[PDB]
Amino acid sequence: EDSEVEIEILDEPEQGKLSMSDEQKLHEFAIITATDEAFAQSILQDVDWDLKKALDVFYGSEAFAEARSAAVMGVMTAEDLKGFEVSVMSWNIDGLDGRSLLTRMKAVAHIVKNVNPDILFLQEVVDRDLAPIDKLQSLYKIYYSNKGCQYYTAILVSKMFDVEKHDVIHFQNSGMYRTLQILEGSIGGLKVFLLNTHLESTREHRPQRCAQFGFCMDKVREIIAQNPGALVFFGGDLNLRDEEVSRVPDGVKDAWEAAGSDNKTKFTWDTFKNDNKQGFHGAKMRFDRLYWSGPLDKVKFTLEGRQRIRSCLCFPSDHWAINATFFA
Amino acid sequence: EDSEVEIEILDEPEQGKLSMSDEQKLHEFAIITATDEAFAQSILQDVDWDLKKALDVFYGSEAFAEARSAAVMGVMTAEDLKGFEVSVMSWNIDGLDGRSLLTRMKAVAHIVKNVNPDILFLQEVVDRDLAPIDKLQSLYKIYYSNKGCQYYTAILVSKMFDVEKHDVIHFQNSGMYRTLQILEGSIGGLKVFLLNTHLESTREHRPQRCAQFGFCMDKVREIIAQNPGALVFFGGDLNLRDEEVSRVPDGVKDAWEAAGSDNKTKFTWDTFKNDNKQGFHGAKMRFDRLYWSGPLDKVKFTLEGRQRIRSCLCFPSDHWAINATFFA
Repeated sequence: EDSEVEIEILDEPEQGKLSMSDEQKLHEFAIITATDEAFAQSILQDVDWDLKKALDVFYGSEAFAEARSAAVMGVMTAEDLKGFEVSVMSWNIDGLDGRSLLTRMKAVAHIVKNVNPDILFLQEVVDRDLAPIDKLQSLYKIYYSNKGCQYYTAILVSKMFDVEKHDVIHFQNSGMYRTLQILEGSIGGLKVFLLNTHLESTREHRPQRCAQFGFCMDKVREIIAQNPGALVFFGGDLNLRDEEVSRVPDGVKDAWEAAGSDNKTKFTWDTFKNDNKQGFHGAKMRFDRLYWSGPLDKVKFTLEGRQRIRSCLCFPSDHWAINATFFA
Repeated sequence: EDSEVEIEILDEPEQGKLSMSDEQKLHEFAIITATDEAFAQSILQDVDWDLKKALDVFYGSEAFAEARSAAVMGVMTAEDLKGFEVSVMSWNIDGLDGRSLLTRMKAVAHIVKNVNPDILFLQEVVDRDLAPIDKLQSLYKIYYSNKGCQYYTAILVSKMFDVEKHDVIHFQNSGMYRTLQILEGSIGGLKVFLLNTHLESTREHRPQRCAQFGFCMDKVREIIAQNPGALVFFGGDLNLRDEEVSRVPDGVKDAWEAAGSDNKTKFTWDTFKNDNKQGFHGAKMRFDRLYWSGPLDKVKFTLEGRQRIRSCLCFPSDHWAINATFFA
């Protein structure tokens, strides 16, 4: 009635066709799609030889975009990125500890200068005795998440890093002024996003922390979806226990894990080894972490700030710093 | 051995807990997530009360981003877009038909001026007798896909439309010079993408056409993923039979379908009604189509160019023009 009516081809066989074997199906798929039987094999051995499905998969499924491109057609760029490295360092410097704060901050600046990372995340930065950190502005552009607060986070980037924008999202479920600090910029023609945070502290605050984390991973997903080819770095002091870590988006990896999960570099807050804080029993955690996405696939991972300061016999922080170098 | 060691809370109950009923599970989920039992209900009645799963879903699943945002936090913009309308017209003007080409083109320009669309897609534009179409530059910015070819497509936009870029992708599987024409720009503060194409003609070329279509839908998916809040319009003469249409991405809708699937406006190439071409038997198809994505959810859909020209007794084209108005 209101169905479409097909054009007549006068010299065409006057009857269409209408079950099938397997090779029959491979040939059929090959003819319909104008692809080969070898490629037909692939799809046909994944949906239990459901041909009618396999067509819909080839044309409509998101997995086969590549194939479709190849069928129709026959930013960086591997060879530019080979020979490129970028280092990211993250450190909770425990500014809330007033004991030897100045000496410790000087130690921090010294260590940063020695390690010389391109990108640095700091947590627990306080206004008091901040001078030696501010002195780093000769090497870095410094961005504070929330100056005027008891404590806050910071992102320091090499001067080659062009900064497009600086955003701070205040977690409303946080009773500790915690934020997500986002720096958007670039290194040469490579777009880079930096996400620094200090998730809610202590085991009890698991519900707040786990909510913040998945929320941060949502933001990461958006950035990746909207900026293909971009380098995305997210992390800091996440205060995570291993069973708290929820599903991370595809293409996102933990730096310490991708470096080979070395036990020697696992724990970033170790009461057995760092005596800045003392309990009756030792405690140790991988609180500080770094995730990334982008066109760099290899990573080297070390800990820093592990040497006792000599003038005051303590460590720069109760945290070890994490240092990851990404390359291709 | 190399497991994390948890901090001791001295005044904490010295034994964790360890099966469950349903209300027990709702309460448990509520306490762990710091959410309510009413919300717990939702997730818990979707994974057959699989609590351990439901946690992973709440924190890690992409569906619950909203919830997570609400848990952590507590561009256009509805009220700006109410009162906003945009019209898109698509017409295969059959420039390859030399019969009364000039008179027909004048009719085309006249009809375009009468309908006055903000955006116009043209297919089968030829160099010969192009003058009255070029005259439209007083009202429109005109972009030709492939001038210097036997025939090509065009996109005409209102002068309020700011054009950021113009791309033409040549289909390599095409023996008919077919392309995907992409115009990226904006109307005020609203980003707009326009995708115009003339997919491979005739039923036989189904494999080429169906490949081109899914490929075009891949490009649409990318644009949507990378530009949230943007208006995306894709279509033209797609030469589609109904059973050829593969899965369209979420958020993409057929304009004629969203307008209510009116039989009165269904067929755009009707040999029973348009005698510019004559066969022994009539034929009719919905060859010409328009899909869209974006913050406009309502659409009105009409056909144009349905009146016989009086000086030469033919229609401007063997195609009817499609005209869709999008609003909120």
